[PDB]
Amino acid sequence: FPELKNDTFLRAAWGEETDYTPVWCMRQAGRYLPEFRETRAAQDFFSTCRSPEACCELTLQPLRRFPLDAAIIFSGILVVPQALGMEVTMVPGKGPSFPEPLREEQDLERLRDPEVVASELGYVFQAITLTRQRLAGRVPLIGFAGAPWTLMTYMVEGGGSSTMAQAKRWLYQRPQASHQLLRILTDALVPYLVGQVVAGAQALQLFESHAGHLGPQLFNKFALPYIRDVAKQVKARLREAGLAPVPMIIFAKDGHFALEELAQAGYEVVGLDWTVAPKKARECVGKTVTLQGNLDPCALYASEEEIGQLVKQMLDDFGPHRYIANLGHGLYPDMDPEHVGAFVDAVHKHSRLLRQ
Amino acid sequence: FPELKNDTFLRAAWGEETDYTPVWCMRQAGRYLPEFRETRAAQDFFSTCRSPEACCELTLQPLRRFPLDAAIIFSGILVVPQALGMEVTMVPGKGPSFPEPLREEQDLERLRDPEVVASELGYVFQAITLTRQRLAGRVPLIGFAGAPWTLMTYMVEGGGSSTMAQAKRWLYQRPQASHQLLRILTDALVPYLVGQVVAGAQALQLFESHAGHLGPQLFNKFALPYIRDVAKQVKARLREAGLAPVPMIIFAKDGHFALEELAQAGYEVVGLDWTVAPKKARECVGKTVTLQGNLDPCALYASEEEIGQLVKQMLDDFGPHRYIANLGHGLYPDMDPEHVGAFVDAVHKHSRLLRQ
Ligand SMILES: Cc1c2[nH]c(c1CCC(=O)O)Cc1[nH]c(c(CCC(=O)O)c1C)Cc1[nH]c(c(CCC(=O)O)c1C)Cc1[nH]c(c(C)c1CCC(=O)O)C2
Ligand SMILES: Cc1c2[nH]c(c1CCC(=O)O)Cc1[nH]c(c(CCC(=O)O)c1C)Cc1[nH]c(c(CCC(=O)O)c1C)Cc1[nH]c(c(C)c1CCC(=O)O)C2
Repeated sequence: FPELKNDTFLRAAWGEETDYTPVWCMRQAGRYLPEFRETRAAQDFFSTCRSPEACCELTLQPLRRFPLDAAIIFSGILVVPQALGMEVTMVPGKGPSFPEPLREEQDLERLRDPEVVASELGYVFQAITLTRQRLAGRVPLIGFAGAPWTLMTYMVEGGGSSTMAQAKRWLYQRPQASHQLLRILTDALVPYLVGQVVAGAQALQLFESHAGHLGPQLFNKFALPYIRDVAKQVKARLREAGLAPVPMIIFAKDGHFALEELAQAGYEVVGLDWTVAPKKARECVGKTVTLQGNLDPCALYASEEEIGQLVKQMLDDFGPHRYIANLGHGLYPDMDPEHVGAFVDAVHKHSRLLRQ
Repeated sequence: FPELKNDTFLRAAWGEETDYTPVWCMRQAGRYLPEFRETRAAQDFFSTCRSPEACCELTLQPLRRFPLDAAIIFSGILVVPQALGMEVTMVPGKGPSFPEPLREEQDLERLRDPEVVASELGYVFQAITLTRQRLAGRVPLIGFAGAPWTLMTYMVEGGGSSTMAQAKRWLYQRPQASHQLLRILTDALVPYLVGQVVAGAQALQLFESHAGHLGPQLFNKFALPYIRDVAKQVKARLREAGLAPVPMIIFAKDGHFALEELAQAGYEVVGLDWTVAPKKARECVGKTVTLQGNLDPCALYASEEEIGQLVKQMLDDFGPHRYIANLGHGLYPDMDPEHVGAFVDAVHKHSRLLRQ
């Protein structure tokens, strides 16, 4: 692959000092860009995900507008449940759905052997290799997947939920079947994530988007072991294949209660939502791991000047070391691309001022 | 499409006698027009190129001022490298750039299959069809592209260069990879150029703008074969599609040394820069092909009276037959529209005096 030119994001992820603070935005390829809407209008979402050229194009679009310090491959988190044998539908103005969710233990019988899932996800690897080539070393390419618990929630609930009452009812009433499903997902995620790196991914982020519905006790029992296993096994397989392990990011949204554990879970970077004050986060995680985040995405509705001030304050709190700037969640569809650019520029400007 | 009303330019291109000498100007749609600046201020350059209505408007603007005998579609030469998978940026007051140029053989792997490029350039075809309809037969519409070597230079150098030292270093040190890249470009250019004619282009000009950096030996080895192949294949495909081939113009700027070869390269018209005396050019190319050119663009800084005299002398040198008037390169941004009109009127006036 082409040699990396701007590696600031990788150096930061590993905890090295850098000349400025690298920045990227979750959902940087998203509907807030008119050009994203134009490209997506041709196919449906899961069909777009299966076109390497379409994925590459959507990945590159934000970088043409903004000097972001990383690209993230365009794909879905639900590709993994899909590859395990569940049928997803994408609903107009309402979202993804599994019309036949898992609701009893016997339903696990209809899933694929997790060892074959990577083969079913060849299209993601194709998208990654293409994008890595087309980026031509400008910035690093991040691969991603959903964490085991979060994927379990979509598979059991059949979509999003305000309570995760059905998936939590599995944890309490069906602990064994829950651990079985969580192990299947882990065993599918490991080869998938390793394949992303084989294909050219230079960093990996695991999205535990539904962490917050668990308290500490359930998170430690049912989410954390599998978070840990994913990191440990992905690094093991990469080293055994003669490849370099990549920095791994764990993002547990609404996971304030788990930060101290997450810092010891074998991820280089711990991503933060906007509800955790940066200084408190730093106390929780300690002085090795890198923090990523965490501006309220809604702060981008403020004026460009206001965004600059909020960014300044955020960077003062995090300090210069062991930090990668981002939002505390993904960009929303009604956001102004010029305010995303304001965000990116302010991180670069103030992080330099903070050093010299 | 609407029937052509004024076909003087086409008759001249094919070497027929005409009542007067047709004229057009390279960059006639350009920044020297205040109205061009006004229209371009809304989008960036490559974005303007992707709007058929914007391209049509910019194409028509010069014809509203001057009775030019041809229109040339508003587009870029770098659209082809872009469609092959390279990222271009357009720099304020400095120009186009590929921040990730091709520098080793392995970099060729990140290009598209040349057979898919025409599909990526549908927006140019849309612009051409719209403009052809809107022109309503007033004058012929010229399509264009960059020649293989010239496109290679931008892809390897990453922009303009005073020496082409990097691209020439490919020719000398990487002849095979050079021929590979030049073949990719040829194979992309052929379907693109044919698509321009399908879309309504009535003539085609290939710009070998960087010919002069090569001597005769390298030009014959690396530029000429692909110039020749483009003409031969474009004409073949058009005839096989049941369409009429169009006159093709080869313009090798600073290509004095190659004129005799260019006259046998399968182009109806050989464009000339202002450094070649018209009578010497005619000796080089012989008596079949039509010559196009060649007034020093800077001559338009002279008074309207002086421009008339320089035009008279130029037309005396070329003689009435097998000639299309133009500048020896494109109009510069600080030029006076009234002096472009003086140029056009003087060609029409003196060419008529030269016949009767
Ligand atoms: C509608 C929807 C999709 N996918 C999803 C939804 C529902 C989200 C919700 O709860 O509101 C589910 C999803 N998508 C993503 C996540 C993880 C993020 C998180 O929740 O922490 C989850 C759980 C990130 C993503 N989503 C996407 C990526 C790929 C990277 C990128 O696009 O930048 C990631 C990591 C791409 C995607 N995927 C989808 C869209 C519309 C997009 C474009 C971005 C946007 O406008 O939202 C379909
Ligand atoms: C700045 C720039 C552009 N494009 C380019 C540059 C750098 C040129 C340089 O070396 O100084 C590159 C370019 N543009 C064109 C050529 C081929 C001409 C040649 O060099 O022989 C090349 C190599 C012709 C053209 N350039 C354009 C066309 C379309 C036809 C037309 O505009 O009349 C052609 C054939 C349009 C164009 N394209 C661009 C502008 C500003 C314009 C308007 C014309 C102007 O004021 O220069 C962007």
